[PDB]
Amino acid sequence: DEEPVKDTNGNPLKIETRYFIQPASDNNGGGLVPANVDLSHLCPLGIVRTSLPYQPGLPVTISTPSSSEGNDVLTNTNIAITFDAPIWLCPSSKTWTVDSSSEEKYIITGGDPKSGESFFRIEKYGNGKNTYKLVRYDNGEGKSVGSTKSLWGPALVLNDDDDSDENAFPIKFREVD
Amino acid sequence: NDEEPVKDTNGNPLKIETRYFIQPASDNNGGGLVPANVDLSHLCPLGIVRTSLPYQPGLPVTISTPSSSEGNDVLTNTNIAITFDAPIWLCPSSKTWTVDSSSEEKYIITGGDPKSGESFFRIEKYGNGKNTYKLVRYDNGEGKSVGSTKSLWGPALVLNDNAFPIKFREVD
Amino acid sequence: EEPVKDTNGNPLKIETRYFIQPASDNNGGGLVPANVDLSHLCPLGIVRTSLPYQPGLPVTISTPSSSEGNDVLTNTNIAITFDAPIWLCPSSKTWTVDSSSEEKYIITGGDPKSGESFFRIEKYGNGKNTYKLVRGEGKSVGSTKSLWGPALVLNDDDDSDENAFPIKFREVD
Amino acid sequence: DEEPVKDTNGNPLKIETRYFIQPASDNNGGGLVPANVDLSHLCPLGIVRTSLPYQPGLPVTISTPSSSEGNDVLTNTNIAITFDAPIWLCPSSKTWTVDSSSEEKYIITGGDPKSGESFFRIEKYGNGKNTYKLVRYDNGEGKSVGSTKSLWGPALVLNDDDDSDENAFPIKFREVD
Ligand code: CLA
Ligand code: CLA
Ligand code: CLA
Ligand code: CLA
Repeated sequence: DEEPVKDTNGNPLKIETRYFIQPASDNNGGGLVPANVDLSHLCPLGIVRTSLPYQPGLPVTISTPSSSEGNDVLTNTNIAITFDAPIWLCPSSKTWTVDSSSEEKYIITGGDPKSGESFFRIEKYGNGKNTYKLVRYDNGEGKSVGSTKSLWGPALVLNDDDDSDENAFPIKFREVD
Repeated sequence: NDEEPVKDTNGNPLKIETRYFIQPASDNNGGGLVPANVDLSHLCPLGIVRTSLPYQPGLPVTISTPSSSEGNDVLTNTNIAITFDAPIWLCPSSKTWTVDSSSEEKYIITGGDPKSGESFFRIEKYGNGKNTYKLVRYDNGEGKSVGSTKSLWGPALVLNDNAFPIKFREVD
Repeated sequence: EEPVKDTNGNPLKIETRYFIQPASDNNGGGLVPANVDLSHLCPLGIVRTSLPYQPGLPVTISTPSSSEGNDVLTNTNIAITFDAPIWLCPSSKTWTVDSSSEEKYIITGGDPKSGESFFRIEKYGNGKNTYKLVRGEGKSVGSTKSLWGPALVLNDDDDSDENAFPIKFREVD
Repeated sequence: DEEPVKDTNGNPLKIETRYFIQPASDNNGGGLVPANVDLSHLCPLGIVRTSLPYQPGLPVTISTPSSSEGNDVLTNTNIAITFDAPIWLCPSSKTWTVDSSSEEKYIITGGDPKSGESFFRIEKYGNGKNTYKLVRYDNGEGKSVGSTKSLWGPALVLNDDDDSDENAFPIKFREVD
């Protein structure tokens, strides 16, 4: 719970800083971007892995509840992920959160920055360096963020647990300058 | 006062909780009024636009009467609420018309509370044409009528800061 | 070769706007242009709208033969073309079978004068003014689940009204 | 002419090589991408400067009609530009050409890289290193590629002249590793 998260260059992640959250896994597409999960709703937005190979993803900024790391972002700690964008087609926030009414638990936008529903934790994934997985604790239980088939491709969804990395969607943080 | 029954294209009095297409008075170009984005900055909520396809009737609405319980006739000059009727909705808000108070155009949009003063309009006779009306809203004192402006897909209803004449066509 | 009839029992005339509407148990409305998948926006497929009161997009009918008056008779090569004041794709509003793909989607952009877009309208079941499309005449037009909903597709080597998409024509005015 | 076109790293451009064609005028946006120019047609596609800050643009590969200078690309020489993508929503080709039928003379996709109607010329552009501009040839006169306001943003159009860089949309080429 004390090992600071690092970007693709091995440097410590910092808040108020832009990063591309890119799949560490299957290198046959691009980064994570907003997109609707299905044709039932266009808002709020889900999180997909773009199929276009050199599209980096839409940048995010990592926020922190209590000044206890100055600007640093530590592992197994409460953080909030917010897409950074000059344009937003939905009347809700860009902060990540979970769709509880979704009977599939898609990771969606619209979450509240300071609220606890938008809380996620970054854990080390497997053994690759600077590689991680995301995990949320809805009501005490720990579940890792995975992915599932959606309209536009694989969309981030909450798994039933965090017992093993097997179902986790591995990610890396690439600094945007 | 003055409060007479609003009538549909067949001259029949309007009934609450009944589907009607709201269509522009003159059957010139386009079809009925439908939900559509007004610009490229937002998908939701939705504006009210006249479709340019000539045989599209428009998306039906139901009318509810806020301040009244007096039979099932909709009357002119009486607060009423307008709600689109559809089996599906792509936005995370209601199908009720209201005013986009915070837009320099005062677009009429979806997502209002059918029981809040925000979503109340009054139907008044328009010009000569029989069974022709206009929608009017009161910020409270003085009333402004619903007109239109050009938007992404076509004319979009806006609160006039002439009115956009409409008629009601019973569904089926 | 008896006349195809609309919902009023009137025979269809060529170059007259008609709504093609699903002659079956009714969840949705008429046939309209829509994209079949996320791989292409153009050309367009034929999809049944899920909205209750959407008539469908209008279509006109044309005949390769020019000696049967203006009557659109059953079992006679005809060309179905969407009628609209605007079109967002480079090709034609005429229906045709996507020669190549799996489900042989019926698509837009055909040549009303080419035999590539000729269809046949024939009686469907022992009903009233209910038909189907076939393609001299042998493959029946059925449907299959697509992006927006049922999309028209040509069926394999069969015409029996078991896997055919039931339709009625409603005159527009 | 004989001089080589250089990418952002000052290296010579090569054929069959993916590059991002990025605007050199501002930092108020991202690279060049396919987008429809107006609501009248979805296909073919125009070339628009995306407003999203970190979108690099959709890669393009450069081709030479002639089988002369191997895989080299030199200024003042005839070349065709073609988008590179595993997905394409329009029937037509990914090759750039001029829409001679529009009053705006929008640069659109669907051209024939082998036909002279898709050929363009990369020439130097005023201030800054490795900065260029594109010019097309009517017959005897050159017309630089500029841009005009379109539905989704600045769209490339064929200018009137090439008397100055004044109305030319400057670009640079960034190799897509
Ligand atoms: C509100 C609805 C919404 C929807 C529908 C989408 C949908 C999509 N976005 Mg997201 N996005 C949104 C809001 C939305 N976005 C917002 C508010 C932002 C902040 C501005 C972004 C930022 C963003 C980024 C940074 C990226 C995406 C990308 C994508 C695409 C990912 C799948 C893919 O790789 O296909 C492969 C790609 C294609 C088939 C070409 C897509 C062309 C798009 C731009 C327009 C399509 C137009 C038209 C409506 C076609 C759909 C028809 C419909 C019937 C299916 C997908 C089309 C990624 C992408 O690939 O963009 C091009 C990407 O890199 N989006
Ligand atoms: C979520 C956002 C949303 C948006 C973007 C729209 C947008 C639109 N709607 Mg509304 N609608 C919505 C939600 C939405 N709708 C909901 C929730 C309902 C209830 C279920 C409806 C019910 C509805 C009806 C009943 C009707 C409309 C119609 C229309 C069109 C009116 C303008 C016109 O006449 O063009 C003329 C038509 C065209 C140019 C062809 C239509 C093309 C559409 C289907 C797709 C465009 C997407 C394209 C691939 C990407 C380009 C996007 C552009 C901004 C660059 C316009 C495209 C009218 C229409 O004509 O529909 C076809 C109409 O009759 N809508
Ligand atoms: C070029 C691409 C294209 C595409 C993708 C579509 C797609 C669609 N059309 Mg078709 N259409 C087109 C061209 C196109 N059209 C042309 C050129 C014409 C002639 C002008 C028409 C005429 C037409 C008619 C007359 C009708 C359709 C309708 C429909 C809808 C049928 C499914 C349904 O019942 O949902 C029900 C409706 C909804 C789920 C809400 C959708 C509202 C539409 C208007 C806009 C959606 C925009 C949204 C932001 C797209 C993003 C998707 C995301 C995955 C990227 C579907 C959305 C039917 C319809 O229901 O229209 C509303 C209908 O009646 N279209
Ligand atoms: C077929 C029609 C088509 C159309 C309509 C577009 C349209 C667009 N493309 Mg292009 N594109 C296409 C085909 C198409 N594309 C193809 C075949 C490819 C190769 C696969 C691409 C590859 C591509 C790339 C690589 C990129 C684009 C981008 C964009 C956007 C640039 C403007 C901008 O900066 O907005 C700023 C962004 C927004 C307003 C939010 C993005 C919304 C997108 C994802 C969906 C829009 C559909 C929406 C439901 C309907 C409109 C609603 C209205 C209220 C806005 C614009 C939305 C750029 C972009 O910004 O992508 C996200 C970009 O980087 N496109």
